[PDB]
Amino acid sequence: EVQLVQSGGGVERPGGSLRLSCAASGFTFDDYAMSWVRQAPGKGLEWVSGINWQGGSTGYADSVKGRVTISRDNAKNSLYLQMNSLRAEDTAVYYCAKILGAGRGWYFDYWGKGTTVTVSSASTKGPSVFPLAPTAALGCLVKDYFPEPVTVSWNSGALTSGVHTFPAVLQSSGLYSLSSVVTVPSSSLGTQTYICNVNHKPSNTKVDKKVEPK
Amino acid sequence: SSPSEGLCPPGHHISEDGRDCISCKYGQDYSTHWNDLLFCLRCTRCDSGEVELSPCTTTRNTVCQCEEGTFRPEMCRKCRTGCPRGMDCTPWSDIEC
Amino acid sequence: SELTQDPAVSVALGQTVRITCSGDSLRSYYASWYQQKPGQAPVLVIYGANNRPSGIPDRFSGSSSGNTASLTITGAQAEDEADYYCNSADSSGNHVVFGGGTKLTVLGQPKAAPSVTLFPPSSEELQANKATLVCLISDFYPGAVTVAWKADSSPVKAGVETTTPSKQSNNKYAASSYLSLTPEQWKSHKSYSCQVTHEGSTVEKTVAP
Repeated sequence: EVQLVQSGGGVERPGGSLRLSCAASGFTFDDYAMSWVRQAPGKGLEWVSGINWQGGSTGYADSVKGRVTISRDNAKNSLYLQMNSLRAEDTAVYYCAKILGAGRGWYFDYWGKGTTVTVSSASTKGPSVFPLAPTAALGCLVKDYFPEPVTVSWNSGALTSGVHTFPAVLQSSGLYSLSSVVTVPSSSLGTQTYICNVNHKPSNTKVDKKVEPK
Repeated sequence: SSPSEGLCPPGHHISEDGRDCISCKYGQDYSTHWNDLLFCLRCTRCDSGEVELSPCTTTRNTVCQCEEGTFRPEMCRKCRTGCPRGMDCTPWSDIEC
Repeated sequence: SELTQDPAVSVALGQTVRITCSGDSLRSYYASWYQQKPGQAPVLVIYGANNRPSGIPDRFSGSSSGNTASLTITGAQAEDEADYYCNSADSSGNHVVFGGGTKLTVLGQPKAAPSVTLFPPSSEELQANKATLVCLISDFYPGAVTVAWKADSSPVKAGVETTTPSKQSNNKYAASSYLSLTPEQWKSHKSYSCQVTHEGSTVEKTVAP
């Protein structure tokens, strides 16, 4: 049976170059057409480029035309996509896919595991933690940090009940932000101290923010 | 409008009663010949390997042409690269040897 | 170009569902469907006419009338809660085009209304000349919600960031939404609203300067 090995999960700055490579085994490769098809984080599939069995026909989605290039080496059962001048919107997972026929087409009967490509303007940044003052509900806004991930805890890790950390959202600025919100009794606001522990290891940051009632 | 000799003209199918020539819907269905049929035949839709050489009219069904590097009535085939011993690929013919 | 399919549908286990994909080029190019279980390579389901690769269930069936293709699952089992996209060539013939995808949920747990909590900007942030509203949603099933922001009465698209729903310990979903604004934009309006449309019904929370 068919096998397809992608590779090269790359982090790259905008305007930079990658060369996604796909190798294929377990079927005659030069009998069949190929194509790259992507998908940005949790937002629908998108066709990138197509190639003919021989290498003649080559199709490119308007969103990439002129920027990327497609080519196969039937001698090495390989298919590439050179990327040039990346865009922040090229942030996607990229699947090399076998088109069912010999001609250039839209029936991808096989899909590689897909390589992840990340394009970010931003550089490493520590978070700016703001407290979310107040059964009461308080928390910590872990605003503007790069890259992923970050560890949130409470009272030196001594509290694990009522704790909820939400997955971080990449902003249009390219800097992540998340919230952790804990639920506590109304009586606790007079007898207990509430500090969150935010540790961002990629930037070597440890911030302990006190949450006091406004 | 009116069925000549029990038959409706190309691009039409006769009505249920027998008195009217209803026209085929362009893009949807067609008829090629003088006929007393109850419906027009639906247009052929193109498969992957193919492009729409002539779009489907009312008098004419759709022509799907095999793409660059293949040829044809069920699926586009890959062209024979070389010839056998002692002996050009088009969108409708293999290589001739 | 662009063929539009509903972003979210549902079925009760053992029932039938038809996912339709609509686009003025599906008048002259056969469709084709894929299935994408969360964090797998899409898996081809029904290519054109109505033929299915070896290995995909009988249950599945592709159809076409006019400018609409339609994937149809009979007796949808548990192992069908996945994303199904469609594709054809574009209007011409050179490009390929994918449907916006449909989140097909298979009904396991009974339906749950979302739990909204909205936070106005903290004084510390405003002192740094910043302002961020935080709208936190949880405990909803099925996991597909429309989050909207309002300035008094007017829809606000700019400054908004939102996450894609995810399964909690309770199997229900949760999502977060953020509105970044200048403190001058914060004071210029009477009220700011976070509106969560789930299964039609919308839950609204409001905060004021």
